[PDB]
Amino acid sequence: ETILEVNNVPTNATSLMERLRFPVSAQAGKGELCAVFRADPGRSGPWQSTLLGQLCGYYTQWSGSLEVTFMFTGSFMATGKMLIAYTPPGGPLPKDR
Amino acid sequence: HSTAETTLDSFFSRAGLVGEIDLPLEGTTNPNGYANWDIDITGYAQMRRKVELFTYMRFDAEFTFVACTPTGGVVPQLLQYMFVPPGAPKPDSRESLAWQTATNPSVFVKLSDPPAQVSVPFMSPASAYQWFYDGYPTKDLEYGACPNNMMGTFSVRTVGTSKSKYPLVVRIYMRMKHVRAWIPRPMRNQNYLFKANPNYAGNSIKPTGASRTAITTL
Amino acid sequence: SIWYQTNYVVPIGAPNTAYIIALAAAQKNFTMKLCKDASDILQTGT
Amino acid sequence: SIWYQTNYVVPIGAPNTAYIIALAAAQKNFTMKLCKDASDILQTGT
Amino acid sequence: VAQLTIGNSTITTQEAANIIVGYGEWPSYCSDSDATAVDKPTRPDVSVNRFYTLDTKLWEKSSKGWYWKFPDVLTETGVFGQNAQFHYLYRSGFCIHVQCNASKFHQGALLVAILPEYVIGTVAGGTGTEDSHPPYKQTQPGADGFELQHPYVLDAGIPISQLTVCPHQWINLRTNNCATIIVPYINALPFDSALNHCNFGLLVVPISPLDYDQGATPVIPITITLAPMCSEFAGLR
Amino acid sequence: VAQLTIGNSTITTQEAANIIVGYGEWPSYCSDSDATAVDKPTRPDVSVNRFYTLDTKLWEKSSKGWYWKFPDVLTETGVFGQNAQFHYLYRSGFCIHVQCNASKFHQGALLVAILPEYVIGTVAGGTGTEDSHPPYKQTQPGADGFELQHPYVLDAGIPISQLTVCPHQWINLRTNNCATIIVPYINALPFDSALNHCNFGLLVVPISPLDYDQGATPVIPITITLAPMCSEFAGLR
Amino acid sequence: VAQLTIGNSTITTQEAANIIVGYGEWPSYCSDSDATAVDKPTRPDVSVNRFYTLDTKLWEKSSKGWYWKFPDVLTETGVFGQNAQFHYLYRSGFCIHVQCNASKFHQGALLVAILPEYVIGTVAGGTGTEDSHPPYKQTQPGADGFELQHPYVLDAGIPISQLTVCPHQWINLRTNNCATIIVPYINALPFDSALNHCNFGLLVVPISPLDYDQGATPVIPITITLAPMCSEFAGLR
Repeated sequence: ETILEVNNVPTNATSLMERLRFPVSAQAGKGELCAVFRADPGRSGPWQSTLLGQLCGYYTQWSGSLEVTFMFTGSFMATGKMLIAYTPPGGPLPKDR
Repeated sequence: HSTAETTLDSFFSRAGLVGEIDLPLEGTTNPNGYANWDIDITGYAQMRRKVELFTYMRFDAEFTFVACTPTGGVVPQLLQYMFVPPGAPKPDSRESLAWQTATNPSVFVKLSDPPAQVSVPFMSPASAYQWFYDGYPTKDLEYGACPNNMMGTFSVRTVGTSKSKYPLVVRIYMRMKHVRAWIPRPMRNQNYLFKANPNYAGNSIKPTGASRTAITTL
Repeated sequence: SIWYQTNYVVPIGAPNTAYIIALAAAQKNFTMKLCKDASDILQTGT
Repeated sequence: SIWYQTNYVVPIGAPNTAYIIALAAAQKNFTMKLCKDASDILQTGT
Repeated sequence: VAQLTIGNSTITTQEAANIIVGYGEWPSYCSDSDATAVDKPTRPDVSVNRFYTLDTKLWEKSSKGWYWKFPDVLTETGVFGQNAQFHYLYRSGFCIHVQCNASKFHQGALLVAILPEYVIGTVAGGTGTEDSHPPYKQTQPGADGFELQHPYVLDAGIPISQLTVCPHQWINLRTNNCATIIVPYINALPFDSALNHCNFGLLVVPISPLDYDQGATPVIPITITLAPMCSEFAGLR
Repeated sequence: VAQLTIGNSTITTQEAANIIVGYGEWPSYCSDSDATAVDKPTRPDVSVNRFYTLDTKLWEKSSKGWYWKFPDVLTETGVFGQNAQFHYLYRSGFCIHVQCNASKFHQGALLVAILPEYVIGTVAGGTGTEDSHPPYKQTQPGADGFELQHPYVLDAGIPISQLTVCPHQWINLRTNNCATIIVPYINALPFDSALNHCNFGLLVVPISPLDYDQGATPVIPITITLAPMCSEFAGLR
Repeated sequence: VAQLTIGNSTITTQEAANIIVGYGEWPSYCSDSDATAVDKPTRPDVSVNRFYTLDTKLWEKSSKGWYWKFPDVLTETGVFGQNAQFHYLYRSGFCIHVQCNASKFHQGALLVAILPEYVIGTVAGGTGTEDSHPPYKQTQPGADGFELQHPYVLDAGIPISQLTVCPHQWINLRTNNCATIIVPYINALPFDSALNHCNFGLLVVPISPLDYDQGATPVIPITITLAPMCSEFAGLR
């Protein structure tokens, strides 16, 4: 397992460390979409940060099952529910939660 | 799908161009119809990044010498490639008694003949080469530099007392075989500054890979 | 896609915003075929 | 020493600050030798 | 980390967290009796059995929730969309897998559930005087789903406070993200239409509102990936 | 609560949480062949096998992370510092144990890892034109460690996004604090110098930034305690 | 979800979380020797063995903590209040169960414990010059408990920093809520008064202050439910 830079938005030099994690907070209301990315271990995107990704670049084609893990680093007193959902090839990102 | 293309030997095989000697009839570079090439497997650009995936490596190499004229022409010129085992002194003149010393394996071949190839065993006096050395080999800055990792030195030259008759270009290809790697380390993600250390642009730090607009917009 | 099933809930005294780290990796049944030395990070002569 | 490996992460709606309680105790292999009645809290006549 | 690979698809999902098998039954084919007795229904095992990954929906501090309708959702994109369109009768089980990419600095909870015969009901005008049966947008919201307007009554006067009485699974950010549900074919008919009648609906509502201290990506992506378990069709057109 | 006591030291650490044994090997002594064949290397079991507790580092909302270099870190303070100084050759395994004292009202995550042959690389001037090999402060930062200047590239153009490919362990405040790693002797030589070549480096970076609602002690102390497993030396000076 | 039903009462408590049995002993009746040898004490198994649910206390961002005194707390409300009043001698074990209804958007930690012979001590005037033994309000605070004035010294110069040395159980909101403790009869006498001497006290203090981002119900209800295990009485009046 290697850190997937799902939050691969800040490009600034002294912020690159933020690309390692995305946030969740009070401002967000139920239903709100938090984040979203593709299952593309090869291609450019958030996967390029992972060792997996970087190795694929040294290869032309591939196939297999993947395994993303999500670690909540918030307070201990923090609670709530997040809904992670995978949509196989085709079916665009679900309209709403 | 056979997981064989993902082995170590199938990853590090393939003869790559690591050296290109040049013996112009007249000019600047190598004005003596000979030149000394230090075996450096980083002669192949993308090789550094690769091998540097590990901390310890062990391997042998098969070097191949494809020599011709700058035009790509074949000519009746006899050459002598010599190998300087790390520890023996290298030639300095077009007839330093160096090319004479037997303990320095030489291999004569004409350009007529197909490429010349030979195998260099795992040299190092250590258990394995090591791309990283966090210390100093017990004025000057000798950090990160690991001594015993020197594979040797090839010394190309046109056989004979006098200079060559035509201009020559010797390309050196090396394929490493029987590889063993150890201690996998993160994959380089900042351009390389020197062949020496792992220094990088201390401000020009870019993100490991491309970036997007918002984390919600794909 | 990751969605907010419920709002973020915290008591008085705790950080009203947290972060989530993501860790990927392929499963056992992964393959790779054909080699391609595509590498933008290349070795440069001092 | 306890260090912040990552920043504190919380969603909108939760306390943007929490607390950590610490609980100590000796393990099974603990010893004590020699008695010393050092006690600053002493009995006082009404 | 361990990526499952069933088809020309390869999702890098967790090793094997907890999956709720619907109504306690693995979707299967069929004994030897149906709405077709001298019509042996071909069972697409070809490209009809791979991973489909719907366009990730973005969860905001305000998302009311979303829903999709099966089998409709896929009759759109896919070779399973090819089948559902060129075939008359249909019977197929499923297996949805909703993932959530967020950081330990976010927080929320999603209730993900399967509700058979999910009949919508719009406002009925505005206050309640118009027998306007919901649009063709709410009855079959393609592969991009549709948002709930009244999450509390699931858009059908039923309280979400009780939705857990269906095959469901929670997704509390501080505890997980991926959630799985294996749906078996649920119908009052062996073989039913795969274009007009939607065997059920998949709901995914934020019960505990998404939130993050200011400065974190405010939208957490919910990725719904699904796999058609035991497709079955009869008579092509 | 259960305090381990191996030496004139007594750390009151947790009963027995999870410890990651490095590269899957317990540090051991040696078969019967080395860089010394007619030189039986004395194996310090005396005071060279006790608990050392480095000066706790303070974690701020802004700490970029820290790192130590073994065996250097201890050649300083300790009788193990006595050995590493008065001896020529050296071989020794380890066992680091990083603890974090914080409250349930704080939050963060530390990635703690061991990286063999950790070669630093400063700015290389400022923009990138100076072959200035890092100071004797970054190559051997004594027992007080040193801070990362560019955490993202671990000060050596390697992405921390992949550091987990080393013996590592996470320390997410909301889930734990103490983390342990048993390092075996990793070198391309049986017996190497214990004063010039640092077999490896211990990194400890805040991947999820430390944080606390205003009013809580803003600095959480990270206490690194380590124990030299199977020390070995040859020829005194 | 699984509701326990022992009596004309029915609490819908969790299935079976973790309960701390006090001093490792299940409250029992008695061998065949007591403060009554020719007086066989009737053992109320009737309505003296049901569930009592004390008036829920409200936890604020500022609650200093509360405490109740057994057996007093119930000699008030209940048929167990009938017994404790019309009987001379008494011996009875217990079983407290403290529940906390809060959301995943709140946070806190309660230390719940049982402290035998819990003798209070007010301010002793103001600064410390008045042998004023606490009111009849602090010695027997009925079924509505009483608040601590000096939580740090538990109102008796003893540090709460060490209260865990008693039968206790934690209630960290982000991890649970219900906590249980089975108390056995602890006394220096087989049969003691059930009206003047309170065998012990139940404390419940907020060690980690309650908190919630603004907008959530600020008061979390703490529901204490208890069941008299093995009541025993002698001679009615």
